[PDB]
Amino acid sequence: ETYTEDFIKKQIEEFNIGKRHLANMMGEDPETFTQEDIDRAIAYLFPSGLFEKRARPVMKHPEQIFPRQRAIQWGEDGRPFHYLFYTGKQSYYSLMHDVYGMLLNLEKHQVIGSRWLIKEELEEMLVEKLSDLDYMQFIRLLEKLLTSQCGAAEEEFVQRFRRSVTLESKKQLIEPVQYDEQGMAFSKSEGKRKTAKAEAIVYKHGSGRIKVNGIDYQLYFPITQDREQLMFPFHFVDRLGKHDVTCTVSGGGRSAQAGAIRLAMAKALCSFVTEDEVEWMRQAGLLTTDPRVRERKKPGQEGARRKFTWKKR
Amino acid sequence: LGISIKVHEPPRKIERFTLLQSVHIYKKHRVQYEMRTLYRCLELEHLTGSTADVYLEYIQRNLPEGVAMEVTKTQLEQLPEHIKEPIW
Amino acid sequence: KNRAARVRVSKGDKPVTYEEAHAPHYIAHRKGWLSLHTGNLDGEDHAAERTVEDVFLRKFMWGTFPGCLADQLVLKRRGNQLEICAVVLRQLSPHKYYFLVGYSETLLSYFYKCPVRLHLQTVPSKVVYKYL
Amino acid sequence: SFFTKLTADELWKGALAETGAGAKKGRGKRTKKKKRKDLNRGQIIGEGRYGFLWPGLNVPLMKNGAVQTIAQRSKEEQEKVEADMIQQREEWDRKKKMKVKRERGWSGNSWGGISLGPPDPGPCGETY
Amino acid sequence: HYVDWRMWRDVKRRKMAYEYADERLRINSLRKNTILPKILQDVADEEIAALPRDSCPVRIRNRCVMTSRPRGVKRRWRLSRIVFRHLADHGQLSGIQRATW
Amino acid sequence: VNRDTTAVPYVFQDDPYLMPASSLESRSFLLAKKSGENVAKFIINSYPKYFQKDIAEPHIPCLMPEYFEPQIKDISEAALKERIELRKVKASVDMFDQLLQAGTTVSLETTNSLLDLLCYYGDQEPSTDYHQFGVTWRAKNNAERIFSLMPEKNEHSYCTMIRGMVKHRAYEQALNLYTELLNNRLHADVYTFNALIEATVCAINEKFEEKWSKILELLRHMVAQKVKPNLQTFNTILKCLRRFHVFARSPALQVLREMKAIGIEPSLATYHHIIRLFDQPGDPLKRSSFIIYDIMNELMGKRFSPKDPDDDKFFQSAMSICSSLRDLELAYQVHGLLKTGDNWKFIGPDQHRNFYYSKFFDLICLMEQIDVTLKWYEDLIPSAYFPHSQTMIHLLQALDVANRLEVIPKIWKDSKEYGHTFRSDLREEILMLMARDKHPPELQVAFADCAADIKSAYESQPIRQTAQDWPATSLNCIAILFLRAGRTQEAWKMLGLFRKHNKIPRSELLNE
Amino acid sequence: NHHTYAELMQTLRFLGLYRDEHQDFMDEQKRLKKLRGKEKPKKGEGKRA
Amino acid sequence: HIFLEKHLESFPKQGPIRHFMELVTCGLSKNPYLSVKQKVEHIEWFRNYFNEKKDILKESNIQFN
Amino acid sequence: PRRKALPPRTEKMAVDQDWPSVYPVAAPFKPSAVPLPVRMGYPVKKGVPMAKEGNLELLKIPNFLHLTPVAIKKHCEALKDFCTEWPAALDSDEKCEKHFPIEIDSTDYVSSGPSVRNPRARVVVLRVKLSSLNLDDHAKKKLIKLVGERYCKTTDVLTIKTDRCPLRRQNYDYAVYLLTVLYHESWNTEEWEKSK
RNA sequence: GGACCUGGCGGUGCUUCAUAUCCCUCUAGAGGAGCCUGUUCUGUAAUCGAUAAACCCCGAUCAACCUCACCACCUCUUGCUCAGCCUAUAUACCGCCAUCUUCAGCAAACCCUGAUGAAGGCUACAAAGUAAGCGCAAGUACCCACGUAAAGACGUUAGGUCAAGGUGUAGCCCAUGAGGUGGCAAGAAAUGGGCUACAUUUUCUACCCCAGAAAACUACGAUAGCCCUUAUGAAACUUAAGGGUCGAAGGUGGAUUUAGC
Ligand SMILES: [K+]
Ligand SMILES: [K+]
Ligand SMILES: [K+]
Ligand SMILES: [K+]
Ligand SMILES: [K+]
Ligand SMILES: [K+]
Ligand SMILES: [K+]
Ligand SMILES: [Mg+2]
Ligand SMILES: [Mg+2]
Ligand SMILES: [Mg+2]
Ligand SMILES: [Mg+2]
Ligand SMILES: [Mg+2]
Ligand SMILES: [Mg+2]
Ligand SMILES: [Mg+2]
Ligand SMILES: [Mg+2]
Ligand SMILES: [Mg+2]
Ligand SMILES: [Mg+2]
Ligand SMILES: [Mg+2]
Ligand SMILES: [Mg+2]
Ligand SMILES: [Mg+2]
Ligand SMILES: [Mg+2]
Ligand SMILES: [Mg+2]
Ligand SMILES: [Mg+2]
Ligand SMILES: [Mg+2]
Ligand SMILES: [Mg+2]
Ligand SMILES: [Mg+2]
Ligand SMILES: [Mg+2]
Ligand SMILES: [Mg+2]
Repeated sequence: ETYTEDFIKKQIEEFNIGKRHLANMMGEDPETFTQEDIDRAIAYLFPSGLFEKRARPVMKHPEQIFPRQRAIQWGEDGRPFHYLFYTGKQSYYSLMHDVYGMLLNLEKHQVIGSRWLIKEELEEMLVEKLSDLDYMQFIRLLEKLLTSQCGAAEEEFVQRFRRSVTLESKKQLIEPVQYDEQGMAFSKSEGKRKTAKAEAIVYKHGSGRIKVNGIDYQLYFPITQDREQLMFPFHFVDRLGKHDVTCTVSGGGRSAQAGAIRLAMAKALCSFVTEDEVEWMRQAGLLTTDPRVRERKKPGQEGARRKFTWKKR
Repeated sequence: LGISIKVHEPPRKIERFTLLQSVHIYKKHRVQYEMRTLYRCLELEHLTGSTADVYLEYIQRNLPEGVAMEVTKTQLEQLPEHIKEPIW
Repeated sequence: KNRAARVRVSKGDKPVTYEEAHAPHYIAHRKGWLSLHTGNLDGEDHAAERTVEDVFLRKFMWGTFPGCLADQLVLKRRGNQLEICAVVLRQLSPHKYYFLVGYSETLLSYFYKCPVRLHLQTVPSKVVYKYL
Repeated sequence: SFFTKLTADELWKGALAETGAGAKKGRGKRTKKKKRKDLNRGQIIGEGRYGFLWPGLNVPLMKNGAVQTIAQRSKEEQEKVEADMIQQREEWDRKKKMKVKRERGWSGNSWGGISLGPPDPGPCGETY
Repeated sequence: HYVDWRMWRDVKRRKMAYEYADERLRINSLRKNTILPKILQDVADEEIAALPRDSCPVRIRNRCVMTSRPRGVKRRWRLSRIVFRHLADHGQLSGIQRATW
Repeated sequence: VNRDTTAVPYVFQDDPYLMPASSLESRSFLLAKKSGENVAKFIINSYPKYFQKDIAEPHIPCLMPEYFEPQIKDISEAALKERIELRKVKASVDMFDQLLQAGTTVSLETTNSLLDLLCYYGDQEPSTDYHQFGVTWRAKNNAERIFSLMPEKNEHSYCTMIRGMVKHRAYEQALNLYTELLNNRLHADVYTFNALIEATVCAINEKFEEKWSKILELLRHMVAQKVKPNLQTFNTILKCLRRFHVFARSPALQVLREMKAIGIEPSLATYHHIIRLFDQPGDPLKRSSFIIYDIMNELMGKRFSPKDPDDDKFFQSAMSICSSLRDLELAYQVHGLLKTGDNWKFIGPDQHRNFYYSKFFDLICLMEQIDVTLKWYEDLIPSAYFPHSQTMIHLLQALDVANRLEVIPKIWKDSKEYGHTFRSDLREEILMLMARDKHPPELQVAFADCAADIKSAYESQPIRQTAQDWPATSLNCIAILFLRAGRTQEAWKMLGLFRKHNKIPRSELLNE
Repeated sequence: NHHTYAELMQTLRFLGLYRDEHQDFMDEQKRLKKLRGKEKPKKGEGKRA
Repeated sequence: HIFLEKHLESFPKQGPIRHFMELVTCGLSKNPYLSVKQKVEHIEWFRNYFNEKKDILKESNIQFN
Repeated sequence: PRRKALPPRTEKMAVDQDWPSVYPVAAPFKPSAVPLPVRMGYPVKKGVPMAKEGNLELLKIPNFLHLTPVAIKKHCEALKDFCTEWPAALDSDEKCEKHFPIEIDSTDYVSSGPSVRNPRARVVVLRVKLSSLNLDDHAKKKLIKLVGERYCKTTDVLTIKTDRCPLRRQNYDYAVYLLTVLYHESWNTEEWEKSK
């Protein structure tokens, strides 16, 4: 399905007329009608619940919709425009030629936030199909260019093939410190373990009292291991007997409830400890939601993993 | 129409069931199906019967295909005259 | 190997529509439902009766517009209204399409005791999604 | 039952048995295969056994500037229609059996010596 | 014009069971208590046993309405698993999809 | 919501292949759809057992089969009444004869109910799904036979005989029967008098003064018998005076003034008959001018209800005079009355709707500014009606007078979309205007793209079965437009067609 | 009501308003079996007599 | 629908036949799927059934009319 | 020559037209009538979502073209004449409870099909607070025992649910009858009550 | 007969690996007892199909009548059907599947190599391959980007199913079709899967984890046997539930073997 320039030009004329129609339908100014408004209006007028968004109704600009097509690479006389046409990879080899030429001129003269573009992004800048070894050879040639004393002209070029990657900080978020009617500072957080959901209120000052659904923690958790879980966050930061806690937990069993409270208390306790202590709690596994939940049973087998006995042959 | 309306989304219901995959034997091979029922609850308050008739007729006629509606109406009534005082 | 509702690969010469090209696991993901009614929602009744009616209308329209249907029917129910939306070809004369619309809407309205409307969308040829 | 009926494509795909373990490795010594016949070929929408004339479907809608009314062909007039359809059908069968004679090569069953015609014209309007 | 003779027998059983439902309900009420005399209940036992055999509702079988398959039927749609899947797998059953989770 | 001007009427399928492209297809597509409905109803009523399962709640009485056969097979009075309700003329007569021979008593009310059926249909069976000029009252008919055999005859028995005779054009017999009714000291009703007024005028051909003296005698008789006239009495007088024209112009206006006084309110039919009576061939300015101006001042801003069968003819008649008078302000008042409330439903059948809009639009193009004319062109066509080829010409003549010829290529595009691709009078008109004078290069190029498409229309006519016919003017214009556009190659090729068809070349073409 | 559906659509086929591809398929197979000699016998005149 | 004791006037006022019919009417008073006409039919059926069984009931010391 | 399809009438639509006149009521998607270059369909490799012409996926959608914000606002301007004004005195729920102590709950079910019947629609629920009723110490105690679990001590609300009659109006009148006989029996004092 | 090509196979080589996976290792089981259930045999006048992996609580998310297709007896003949057939053929097929697959390959159309043979087509500091499409992948569902589902081509086993339904061919048509009544569906024996056990990490009771008792011929241990009651039903020694009585084998199971990251 090749698409000519005349075909795309007609598709853009339709999109601009339809863009004004869509704005007229919704009673909005056609001049200030953006692509975000188009998507909102199309989702209302043509509601689709299909799980894959690519299968849903779309009214995008032709440039966004249609794929990139290389233009004709020769004229009426049949002479190709580019001197590397007969390689079949004129854009790739023209780039290798340009990078190789810069490496030569340097000799005559003489990380965290960025990555190399992937093969599928190079294959779009060039508008050609590339092998994996072609991609490697090009990257090996760019790396060889950074190690050299590349100037400003040789730095704008390398940055074209570098894509900024947004590292996400692992630093734990801190809850706001609130104040009650009596003026006592406290923090509040939540935790989930299996099907248990907990919400804990940790007071800045206290004597070590913990109330779980209004009950003393040792009466609510008669099993000693459930109480060790409540001790774990405070003990790890040397704050046993320094805070009062009132928490509520629902769902799950006794152990899942102790785990949900442990996570809720640890997150809320992060408001009253130093930043270095919060990173130690994170590295100790006290601030991570356990993703381990029951696996579904599959049909045709006894359990989530166990298979029916392989019958004796 | 000047009606006070609040909206919330009750939790969805997914009914799953299993069927044999083959026409004959091969019990351990099944095909599983589900029906997803999603909910939206519009809560209107302090409206007269005449206003409720127009609004419900307007939105019931425009109920999309595949969408069912359960409208629960809470009517305000005064005490029956017999109950106002004990006969005894 | 799974067979259900799968048009199998060939030599690249078999035209399939969008409906035909998607196996059942794509239902509700890439393809929608061909009939929409409330019978299969939680707490709703008469799913069996809606299913029988749908099977009939599909067979009925196949034989009432023989060789004219270019895709599956889309069945819509709103209240007691029944809407039949069909993509048809442009071979039969328009007089015959008006005869069959009047005939089908009337006959189906008396059969199922509900107002039935038939909406025809004409295409020059069967719309091809891909060649398997 | 009306609901147990299938389409012609399903009926021919089954009846023909073109796909199957027998076709896989030519497992059967078979010669004359059943051939699918299109049963809607000579069929006119609106024509039925009873011979009714539906205005706008199988007969003209207007006759002499007035809308025609529902009518039915006479028993005699309908017999002719059926016979004419059988003769039309027999012609379709007869002609298909009739074949043009292949010029033979070195022997009657051999491919050697048979002409295949000129080579196909090349993509750039080249001809042979 | 029913799918088979077995569906036709069930059709008749459902029709006769409908005709005798009230009579059987009334007679059974006399048999399903400890209030009335045994002499009266013993006569009611004979009366309900003398009714036609195909008036008994336990003989009704839920068969597939399109294929008459006596087992593997889903009550909500009255279809066999094979017929149900055919319609479900072609997207012709409103709201029904393959389940993955 | 208002009418969608880009769409054809709602009754048609909203599809470019199924939308009607002409007034002929507009009429025939609806007839084909109605034919399909009749075939469905024929099957539903022929095989009712297939359509008897009622799954609808609440019950829909109008979606059940109809049973047109009598279900009482006993011979008695209560079984005859059934065949009269079903309007079985033959079965009811046979049942009445057998019932009479047996000697059983048949009530009077039922005997009258049998005459109302025979007298209305003329002893003939009403039309069914499947089993003009002249008098249709036969000399010996079941109605007269039953009437004579009748033992006791009341007022209603005579009245249904007098009305039925006039309905079937037995004008002379109905007057003879009206004499017996008076000899028997009986009193007729208003409906009988309405029929007798129709008979007095149509019985014999006489001068107006003779006819106008009899009618006034019937009306005075109607006052002697304490019978009050209804609307149809006055509408029949005006409908019957149409023949006399000029002689009845002042007498007809005396009826209208009487209606207002008595208290009867003139309907749309009352003015249609006055409009047609005054709109005789001739110079309408003398009288017709002030009759239509006074009729509209009265009807201004009035919502109308159906009272007479001829109410759906006023708008067609009123527009016809506005075109004749060439008064566009009056035409807007007529159309304004059609647009007030629900008055649009009185336009009439499809033939009356197309005539009304043809005269209305043809008057706009003539007497209205071209900028407004092109707004009505968009509002009316194809939304309200499909234009006849003579209105496309009237539209081009308006563009010429306005010196707006850049629209000609649009009129040709629309003309094809309305079924006028192969009209000779139209293609000749378009080509002559385009090639009448030279224009700037931008316009001249546009005229050559249209002439080319017209040339294709001449080449691919449905008359291609016959030898192709190219008018002399068409060939000269098409060639001239190519030269003036610079497509000289196309012009030189066409010169062969002057010799092939033996068409004289125009002097201007040779010089260019 | 399988009687209603089957009888209705059979009637519509004889009226020319419904094309039953399945029935046409069966009618063609039955036609070719006559030419092949495999015709249904008359009741009482079966191969066993 | 809910008060059906007016229809038991033909039955005995005490004994097993009264106790049994109070259960029948109790169940009929809780049935929203039956019209009043249909509920009376049930009661009338028992009234006739017990009349035909008078001899059997007399043997058990029960007097139905 | 065969019949040539006309061009779509979207090409005649102005960008400042009254769209509610094009789609006045719910109707299936019509490519020839919707002047939008909307596409739908999971695209093939190096392909695009299918165009609207002959697009079954767009036909399957319950579109809202007849309910544009412009249309809704015009529709509601015409529907204001049908509405009545809520009493200003009833500003809060607590004020409603004072003047109207009884609450009647009913449910209507809108489904698609030929039959509008639904057996769940007959149910009526009557809720009242015993504080609203004129009950003395003896009557309030007896009423709570008679109703049993229908009364909730936390809320002090008596809930009478009636669904034994075929119709809703019958189930409503029965709920009021129950409230009336419960109220009057609560005020009556029998001799066996002395044995409490 | 000579020499080759391709494929298969080798108690075939080298190298590298498997990840609940081949060995060793880890945990709980099966194989021993009773019982439940399937199958095979035997039996019966008394179905059918699956039946190495890939059959064996399999078609059945289900057989007291019905279901039912079986047997015996009796009855009907244009027959619920513009008839019918669970009659043969899954080695004629559609349909829906098993299986490798816990795979990653299949392949149109070209081009080139081999003297223009069957055939073959790669080396990245590259030497003849270019490859649409399909699958994998990617996306989507479920709680994430993880996992689990889903997906999984072309082919393989004439694999399974004519008894889901439909259907080619052949066959039956006073019967190989239709209906009714009643009846079979057992256990010498063997075997697969499961259940409960053999107990002290236990048994009973309270409680739902700070207790008191029990603990070897009145212990642990039957969901079995026998009796009774109840539930469903028109119909129950028969199906289910409960109670009473009874208190057996079993004392942790050989070779071998299943599952799980
Ligand atoms: K080898
Ligand atoms: K073991
Ligand atoms: K075992
Ligand atoms: K197969
Ligand atoms: K089969
Ligand atoms: K077969
Ligand atoms: K023991
Ligand atoms: Mg486990
Ligand atoms: Mg599988
Ligand atoms: Mg042979
Ligand atoms: Mg030879
Ligand atoms: Mg059963
Ligand atoms: Mg293992
Ligand atoms: Mg064992
Ligand atoms: Mg077996
Ligand atoms: Mg076998
Ligand atoms: Mg087998
Ligand atoms: Mg039996
Ligand atoms: Mg049995
Ligand atoms: Mg048999
Ligand atoms: Mg096989
Ligand atoms: Mg994933
Ligand atoms: Mg899987
Ligand atoms: Mg995948
Ligand atoms: Mg085999
Ligand atoms: Mg037999
Ligand atoms: Mg026991
Ligand atoms: Mg019992």
